[PDB]
Amino acid sequence: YDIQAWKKQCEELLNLIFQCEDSEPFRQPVDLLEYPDYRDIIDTPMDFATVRETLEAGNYESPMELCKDVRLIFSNSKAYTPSKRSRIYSMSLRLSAFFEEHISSVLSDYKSALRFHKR
Ligand SMILES: CN1Cc2ccccc2NC1=O
Repeated sequence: YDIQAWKKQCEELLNLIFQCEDSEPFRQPVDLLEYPDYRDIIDTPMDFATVRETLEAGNYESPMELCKDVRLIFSNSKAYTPSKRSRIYSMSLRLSAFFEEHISSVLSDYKSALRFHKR
């Protein structure tokens, strides 16, 4: 029932994401010189370095807020892809499946801890 445990669990999951080859396109903000129409399509850019910096600054209150920003990385990739068969988008689908498999217990434990605090 530790209300604070989610933070270190999210730091460890971000470390695993950075080691995976499938994160390479998503580690830093999308390069606008490479993709000059990116901001005509994508209203709110997001990347894993931004997520980690937000966490380490103490600017997430819950793992739900971190989970919203990570899902935005994947939805932006889907909106920018010319094909569902693209390389970068296919890396995004494997990395999304890995993320969802590991964040499920972080969310469940946090929400259980809050309910116990309010019992
Ligand atoms: C082919 N692309 C290009 C791309 C650039 C930046 C972010 C996401 C994507 N998605 C794609 O599938």
